[PDB]
Amino acid sequence: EDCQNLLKPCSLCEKRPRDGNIIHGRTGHLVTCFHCARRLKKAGASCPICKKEIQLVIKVFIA
Amino acid sequence: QIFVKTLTGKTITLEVEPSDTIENVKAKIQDKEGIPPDQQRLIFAGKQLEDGRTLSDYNIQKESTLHLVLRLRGG
Amino acid sequence: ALKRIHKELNDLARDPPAQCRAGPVGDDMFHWQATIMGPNDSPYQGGVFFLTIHFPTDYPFKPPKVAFTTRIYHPNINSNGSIKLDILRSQWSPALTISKVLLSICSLLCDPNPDDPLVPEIARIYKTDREKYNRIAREWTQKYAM
Amino acid sequence: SLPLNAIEPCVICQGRPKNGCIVHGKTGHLMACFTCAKKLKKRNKPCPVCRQPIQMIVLTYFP
Ligand SMILES: [Zn+2]
Ligand SMILES: [Zn+2]
Ligand SMILES: [Zn+2]
Ligand SMILES: [Zn+2]
Repeated sequence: EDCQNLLKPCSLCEKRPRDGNIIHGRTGHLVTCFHCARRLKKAGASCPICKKEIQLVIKVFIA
Repeated sequence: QIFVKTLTGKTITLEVEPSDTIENVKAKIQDKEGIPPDQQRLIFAGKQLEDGRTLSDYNIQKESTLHLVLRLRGG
Repeated sequence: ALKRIHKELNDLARDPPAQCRAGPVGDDMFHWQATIMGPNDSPYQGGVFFLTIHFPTDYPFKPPKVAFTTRIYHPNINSNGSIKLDILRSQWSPALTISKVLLSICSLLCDPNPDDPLVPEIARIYKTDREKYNRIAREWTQKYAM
Repeated sequence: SLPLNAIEPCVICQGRPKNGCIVHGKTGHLMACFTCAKKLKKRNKPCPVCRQPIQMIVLTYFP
Protein backbone atom coordinates (compact mmCIF):
# COMPACT_ATOMS: atom_id res chain seq x y z
CA GLU A 1 0.00 0.00 0.00
CA ASP A 2 3.06 2.28 -0.34
CA CYS A 3 1.71 2.78 -3.86
CA GLN A 4 0.03 5.94 -2.49
CA ASN A 5 3.36 7.81 -2.30
CA LEU A 6 2.99 8.14 -6.07
CA LEU A 7 0.21 10.65 -5.31
CA LYS A 8 2.60 13.01 -3.50
CA PRO A 9 4.52 15.77 -5.35
CA CYS A 10 8.27 15.43 -6.02
CA SER A 11 9.96 14.95 -2.63
CA LEU A 12 12.47 17.77 -3.42
CA CYS A 13 10.99 20.54 -5.57
CA GLU A 14 7.43 19.52 -4.72
CA LYS A 15 6.11 21.34 -7.77
CA ARG A 16 5.90 18.30 -10.04
CA PRO A 17 4.69 14.68 -9.89
CA ARG A 18 7.18 11.89 -9.26
CA ASP A 19 7.85 10.74 -12.84
CA GLY A 20 11.66 10.38 -12.57
CA ASN A 21 12.75 6.78 -12.02
CA ILE A 22 16.26 6.52 -10.55
CA ILE A 23 17.62 3.28 -11.94
CA HIS A 24 20.47 1.22 -10.44
CA GLY A 25 21.00 -2.23 -11.88
CA ARG A 26 17.58 -3.87 -12.32
CA THR A 27 15.89 -1.77 -9.59
CA GLY A 28 14.74 1.80 -9.32
CA HIS A 29 13.38 4.29 -6.85
CA LEU A 30 10.67 6.65 -7.92
CA VAL A 31 10.55 9.50 -5.36
CA THR A 32 11.25 12.57 -7.46
CA CYS A 33 10.29 14.21 -10.68
CA PHE A 34 12.24 13.62 -13.86
CA HIS A 35 14.03 17.00 -13.64
CA CYS A 36 15.20 16.57 -10.10
CA ALA A 37 16.35 12.97 -10.76
CA ARG A 38 18.21 14.14 -13.80
CA ARG A 39 19.85 16.88 -11.74
CA LEU A 40 20.89 14.48 -8.99
CA LYS A 41 22.53 12.23 -11.55
CA LYS A 42 24.28 15.21 -13.17
CA ALA A 43 25.67 16.42 -9.80
CA GLY A 44 27.19 12.97 -9.18
CA ALA A 45 24.84 12.44 -6.30
CA SER A 46 23.81 8.86 -5.49
CA CYS A 47 20.21 7.64 -5.06
CA PRO A 48 18.75 9.67 -2.16
CA ILE A 49 17.00 6.56 -0.87
CA CYS A 50 19.45 3.67 -1.11
CA LYS A 51 22.62 5.66 -1.86
CA LYS A 52 23.42 3.36 -4.79
CA GLU A 53 25.03 4.90 -7.86
CA ILE A 54 22.51 6.28 -10.35
CA GLN A 55 22.97 4.44 -13.63
CA LEU A 56 19.96 5.89 -15.42
CA VAL A 57 17.09 8.32 -14.99
CA ILE A 58 13.90 7.78 -17.02
CA LYS A 59 10.63 9.70 -17.31
CA VAL A 60 7.90 7.36 -16.15
CA PHE A 61 4.32 7.54 -17.47
CA ILE A 62 1.73 5.79 -15.36
CA ALA A 63 -0.87 3.78 -17.26
CA GLN B 1 -10.91 22.26 -22.91
CA ILE B 2 -11.65 18.71 -24.10
CA PHE B 3 -11.36 15.25 -22.57
CA VAL B 4 -9.52 12.17 -23.77
CA LYS B 5 -10.21 8.63 -22.56
CA THR B 6 -6.78 6.95 -22.57
CA LEU B 7 -5.98 3.38 -23.70
CA THR B 8 -5.98 2.17 -20.08
CA GLY B 9 -9.29 3.92 -19.41
CA LYS B 10 -8.17 7.05 -17.53
CA THR B 11 -9.54 10.48 -18.45
CA ILE B 12 -7.15 13.33 -19.20
CA THR B 13 -8.08 16.98 -19.72
CA LEU B 14 -6.76 18.99 -22.69
CA GLU B 15 -6.72 22.73 -23.41
CA VAL B 16 -7.24 23.12 -27.14
CA GLU B 17 -7.89 25.71 -29.86
CA PRO B 18 -11.11 25.22 -31.88
CA SER B 19 -8.99 25.46 -35.02
CA ASP B 20 -6.36 23.05 -33.64
CA THR B 21 -5.23 20.18 -35.87
CA ILE B 22 -5.54 16.51 -34.89
CA GLU B 23 -1.78 16.10 -35.49
CA ASN B 24 -1.15 18.69 -32.72
CA VAL B 25 -3.61 17.11 -30.30
CA LYS B 26 -1.84 13.80 -30.69
CA ALA B 27 1.38 15.70 -29.98
CA LYS B 28 -0.16 17.02 -26.78
CA ILE B 29 -1.23 13.51 -25.81
CA GLN B 30 2.33 12.38 -26.39
CA ASP B 31 3.47 14.96 -23.82
CA LYS B 32 1.04 13.70 -21.17
CA GLU B 33 0.89 9.95 -21.83
CA GLY B 34 4.20 9.30 -23.56
CA ILE B 35 2.60 7.73 -26.64
CA PRO B 36 3.97 8.34 -30.17
CA PRO B 37 1.35 10.10 -32.32
CA ASP B 38 1.95 7.44 -34.97
CA GLN B 39 0.57 4.85 -32.51
CA GLN B 40 -2.47 6.89 -31.62
CA ARG B 41 -5.89 6.67 -33.24
CA LEU B 42 -8.49 9.11 -32.00
CA ILE B 43 -12.13 8.05 -32.32
CA PHE B 44 -15.22 10.24 -32.12
CA ALA B 45 -18.84 9.38 -33.00
CA GLY B 46 -17.48 5.89 -33.75
CA LYS B 47 -15.42 7.34 -36.59
CA GLN B 48 -11.63 7.85 -36.73
CA LEU B 49 -10.02 11.30 -36.79
CA GLU B 50 -7.70 12.17 -39.71
CA ASP B 51 -4.45 13.93 -38.78
CA GLY B 52 -4.64 16.55 -41.52
CA ARG B 53 -8.06 17.68 -40.34
CA THR B 54 -8.86 19.85 -37.34
CA LEU B 55 -11.19 19.90 -34.31
CA SER B 56 -13.21 22.49 -36.22
CA ASP B 57 -13.51 20.21 -39.25
CA TYR B 58 -14.78 17.38 -37.03
CA ASN B 59 -17.14 19.57 -35.04
CA ILE B 60 -15.65 19.11 -31.57
CA GLN B 61 -17.37 21.40 -29.10
CA LYS B 62 -16.02 22.29 -25.67
CA GLU B 63 -16.10 19.42 -23.18
CA SER B 64 -16.49 16.78 -25.91
CA THR B 65 -14.76 13.46 -25.07
CA LEU B 66 -12.39 11.73 -27.50
CA HIS B 67 -11.43 8.08 -27.33
CA LEU B 68 -7.88 6.88 -27.77
CA VAL B 69 -7.10 3.41 -29.05
CA LEU B 70 -3.98 2.00 -30.73
CA ARG B 71 -3.18 2.41 -34.39
CA LEU B 72 -4.74 -0.40 -36.39
CA ARG B 73 -4.87 -1.75 -39.93
CA GLY B 74 -7.72 -3.63 -41.61
CA GLY B 75 -6.67 -6.43 -43.91
CA ALA C 1 -7.82 -14.19 -16.68
CA LEU C 2 -11.02 -13.98 -14.64
CA LYS C 3 -9.89 -11.09 -12.45
CA ARG C 4 -9.02 -9.17 -15.64
CA ILE C 5 -12.31 -10.10 -17.37
CA HIS C 6 -14.39 -9.21 -14.32
CA LYS C 7 -12.75 -5.77 -14.13
CA GLU C 8 -13.62 -5.26 -17.78
CA LEU C 9 -17.26 -6.11 -17.22
CA ASN C 10 -17.59 -3.90 -14.16
CA ASP C 11 -16.39 -0.83 -16.12
CA LEU C 12 -18.68 -1.87 -18.98
CA ALA C 13 -21.62 -2.32 -16.64
CA ARG C 14 -21.14 1.21 -15.33
CA ASP C 15 -19.79 3.46 -18.11
CA PRO C 16 -19.94 1.84 -21.61
CA PRO C 17 -18.44 3.62 -24.71
CA ALA C 18 -20.75 5.74 -26.84
CA GLN C 19 -22.18 2.95 -28.94
CA CYS C 20 -21.14 -0.51 -27.81
CA ARG C 21 -22.17 -3.00 -25.15
CA ALA C 22 -20.82 -6.38 -24.14
CA GLY C 23 -21.22 -8.92 -21.42
CA PRO C 24 -21.30 -12.66 -20.98
CA VAL C 25 -23.90 -14.86 -22.60
CA GLY C 26 -25.44 -16.78 -19.73
CA ASP C 27 -23.07 -18.52 -17.33
CA ASP C 28 -19.61 -18.62 -18.92
CA MET C 29 -17.47 -15.60 -18.09
CA PHE C 30 -15.14 -16.50 -20.97
CA HIS C 31 -17.86 -16.24 -23.64
CA TRP C 32 -19.33 -12.84 -24.31
CA GLN C 33 -21.76 -11.34 -26.72
CA ALA C 34 -21.32 -7.76 -27.85
CA THR C 35 -23.38 -5.23 -29.74
CA ILE C 36 -21.99 -2.43 -31.91
CA MET C 37 -24.42 0.24 -33.14
CA GLY C 38 -23.83 1.36 -36.70
CA PRO C 39 -22.04 4.75 -36.73
CA ASN C 40 -24.16 7.81 -37.61
CA ASP C 41 -23.71 9.08 -41.16
CA SER C 42 -22.42 5.74 -42.38
CA PRO C 43 -24.22 3.08 -44.43
CA TYR C 44 -24.57 1.10 -41.18
CA GLN C 45 -26.56 3.75 -39.32
CA GLY C 46 -29.40 2.27 -37.29
CA GLY C 47 -28.05 -1.25 -37.69
CA VAL C 48 -27.45 -3.28 -34.56
CA PHE C 49 -24.47 -5.60 -34.98
CA PHE C 50 -23.89 -8.58 -32.69
CA LEU C 51 -20.52 -10.18 -32.20
CA THR C 52 -19.14 -13.08 -30.23
CA ILE C 53 -16.09 -12.90 -28.02
CA HIS C 54 -14.13 -15.85 -26.71
CA PHE C 55 -11.42 -15.05 -24.19
CA PRO C 56 -8.45 -17.47 -24.24
CA THR C 57 -7.08 -18.92 -20.98
CA ASP C 58 -3.95 -16.70 -21.11
CA TYR C 59 -5.96 -13.54 -21.74
CA PRO C 60 -4.91 -10.91 -21.98
CA PHE C 61 -1.47 -12.12 -23.15
CA LYS C 62 -3.26 -13.55 -26.14
CA PRO C 63 -6.07 -11.78 -28.01
CA PRO C 64 -9.75 -12.59 -27.51
CA LYS C 65 -11.27 -14.20 -30.63
CA VAL C 66 -13.81 -11.74 -32.01
CA ALA C 67 -16.34 -12.38 -34.80
CA PHE C 68 -19.52 -10.85 -36.22
CA THR C 69 -22.68 -12.82 -35.64
CA THR C 70 -24.73 -10.21 -37.57
CA ARG C 71 -24.17 -10.13 -41.32
CA ILE C 72 -22.34 -7.00 -42.50
CA TYR C 73 -21.21 -5.73 -45.90
CA HIS C 74 -17.55 -4.79 -45.69
CA PRO C 75 -14.24 -5.70 -47.38
CA ASN C 76 -12.37 -6.62 -44.17
CA ILE C 77 -15.09 -8.83 -42.70
CA ASN C 78 -16.26 -12.05 -44.37
CA SER C 79 -19.49 -14.08 -44.39
CA ASN C 80 -18.41 -16.12 -41.36
CA GLY C 81 -18.16 -12.78 -39.56
CA SER C 82 -14.40 -13.22 -39.46
CA ILE C 83 -12.58 -9.96 -38.88
CA LYS C 84 -9.09 -9.56 -40.29
CA LEU C 85 -7.74 -6.72 -38.20
CA ASP C 86 -4.18 -6.50 -36.94
CA ILE C 87 -4.88 -5.86 -33.26
CA LEU C 88 -6.70 -9.20 -33.21
CA ARG C 89 -3.54 -10.98 -34.31
CA SER C 90 -0.06 -9.45 -34.64
CA GLN C 91 -0.66 -6.00 -33.27
CA TRP C 92 -2.52 -7.15 -30.18
CA SER C 93 -1.59 -5.42 -26.94
CA PRO C 94 -2.48 -6.72 -23.43
CA ALA C 95 -3.55 -3.15 -22.57
CA LEU C 96 -6.45 -3.37 -25.04
CA THR C 97 -9.77 -4.09 -23.41
CA ILE C 98 -13.02 -5.22 -25.05
CA SER C 99 -14.43 -1.68 -24.91
CA LYS C 100 -11.41 -0.45 -26.88
CA VAL C 101 -11.45 -3.44 -29.23
CA LEU C 102 -15.15 -2.75 -29.90
CA LEU C 103 -14.45 0.92 -30.51
CA SER C 104 -11.62 0.03 -32.87
CA ILE C 105 -13.98 -2.22 -34.78
CA CYS C 106 -16.58 0.58 -35.27
CA SER C 107 -13.84 2.83 -36.57
CA LEU C 108 -12.95 0.07 -39.01
CA LEU C 109 -16.53 0.09 -40.29
CA CYS C 110 -16.13 3.71 -41.48
CA ASP C 111 -12.50 3.39 -42.61
CA PRO C 112 -12.05 0.11 -44.48
CA ASN C 113 -8.92 -1.15 -46.22
CA PRO C 114 -9.69 -2.15 -49.86
CA ASP C 115 -5.96 -2.48 -50.64
CA ASP C 116 -5.47 -5.80 -48.78
CA PRO C 117 -9.08 -7.14 -48.59
CA LEU C 118 -10.52 -10.13 -46.75
CA VAL C 119 -13.25 -10.14 -49.41
CA PRO C 120 -11.78 -9.15 -52.81
CA GLU C 121 -15.18 -9.02 -54.50
CA ILE C 122 -16.34 -6.23 -52.14
CA ALA C 123 -12.97 -4.48 -52.47
CA ARG C 124 -13.51 -3.76 -56.17
CA ILE C 125 -16.90 -2.15 -55.52
CA TYR C 126 -15.50 0.10 -52.79
CA LYS C 127 -12.68 1.21 -55.10
CA THR C 128 -14.63 1.70 -58.33
CA ASP C 129 -18.17 2.95 -57.57
CA ARG C 130 -18.68 4.09 -53.98
CA GLU C 131 -22.38 4.93 -54.37
CA LYS C 132 -22.98 1.27 -55.17
CA TYR C 133 -20.86 -0.08 -52.32
CA ASN C 134 -22.70 2.26 -49.97
CA ARG C 135 -26.03 1.25 -51.49
CA ILE C 136 -25.44 -2.43 -50.83
CA ALA C 137 -24.11 -1.74 -47.32
CA ARG C 138 -27.33 0.10 -46.58
CA GLU C 139 -29.55 -2.75 -47.86
CA TRP C 140 -27.64 -5.36 -45.87
CA THR C 141 -28.11 -3.21 -42.78
CA GLN C 142 -31.88 -3.18 -43.22
CA LYS C 143 -32.15 -6.79 -44.28
CA TYR C 144 -29.70 -8.37 -41.79
CA ALA C 145 -28.96 -5.72 -39.12
CA MET C 146 -32.38 -4.61 -37.84
CA SER D 1 -7.31 10.75 -12.56
CA LEU D 2 -3.80 10.01 -11.25
CA PRO D 3 -5.19 8.71 -7.92
CA LEU D 4 -7.20 5.99 -9.66
CA ASN D 5 -4.30 5.04 -11.93
CA ALA D 6 -1.30 4.90 -9.61
CA ILE D 7 -3.12 2.81 -6.98
CA GLU D 8 -4.91 0.44 -9.38
CA PRO D 9 -3.36 -3.01 -9.63
CA CYS D 10 -1.50 -4.47 -12.59
CA VAL D 11 -3.67 -3.92 -15.67
CA ILE D 12 -2.61 -7.36 -16.89
CA CYS D 13 -3.21 -9.73 -13.96
CA GLN D 14 -5.14 -7.26 -11.76
CA GLY D 15 -3.52 -9.03 -8.80
CA ARG D 16 -0.46 -7.00 -7.90
CA PRO D 17 0.61 -3.33 -7.59
CA LYS D 18 2.28 -1.84 -10.62
CA ASN D 19 5.95 -2.20 -9.73
CA GLY D 20 7.29 -3.45 -13.07
CA CYS D 21 8.52 -0.53 -15.09
CA ILE D 22 8.92 -1.14 -18.81
CA VAL D 23 11.94 0.82 -20.01
CA HIS D 24 12.59 2.13 -23.49
CA GLY D 25 15.15 4.86 -24.23
CA LYS D 26 14.59 7.84 -21.95
CA THR D 27 11.05 6.78 -20.91
CA GLY D 28 9.12 3.94 -19.39
CA HIS D 29 5.55 2.88 -18.85
CA LEU D 30 4.48 1.79 -15.41
CA MET D 31 1.39 -0.34 -15.92
CA ALA D 32 2.14 -3.97 -15.04
CA CYS D 33 3.54 -5.78 -12.05
CA PHE D 34 7.12 -7.07 -12.19
CA THR D 35 6.07 -10.67 -13.00
CA CYS D 36 3.73 -9.75 -15.88
CA ALA D 37 6.24 -7.29 -17.29
CA LYS D 38 9.07 -9.85 -17.23
CA LYS D 39 6.87 -12.26 -19.24
CA LEU D 40 6.44 -9.60 -21.91
CA LYS D 41 10.19 -9.00 -22.10
CA LYS D 42 10.91 -12.74 -22.01
CA ARG D 43 8.52 -13.37 -24.91
CA ASN D 44 10.03 -10.39 -26.74
CA LYS D 45 6.70 -8.54 -26.94
CA PRO D 46 6.78 -4.74 -27.19
CA CYS D 47 5.46 -2.24 -24.67
CA PRO D 48 1.64 -2.70 -24.31
CA VAL D 49 1.07 1.07 -24.19
CA CYS D 50 3.35 2.74 -26.77
CA ARG D 51 4.43 -0.41 -28.73
CA GLN D 52 8.16 0.56 -28.51
CA PRO D 53 10.70 -2.26 -27.97
CA ILE D 54 11.26 -3.07 -24.31
CA GLN D 55 14.89 -2.41 -23.30
CA MET D 56 14.46 -3.83 -19.79
CA ILE D 57 12.20 -4.33 -16.80
CA VAL D 58 13.06 -2.39 -13.66
CA LEU D 59 11.57 -3.49 -10.33
CA THR D 60 10.37 -0.14 -8.96
CA TYR D 61 9.94 1.01 -5.35
CA PHE D 62 8.12 4.14 -4.14
CA PRO D 63 8.88 4.91 -0.49
ZN1 LIG E 1 11.27 17.67 -8.45
ZN1 LIG F 1 17.66 3.71 -4.96
ZN1 LIG G 1 0.46 -8.59 -13.08
ZN1 LIG H 1 5.76 2.24 -23.38
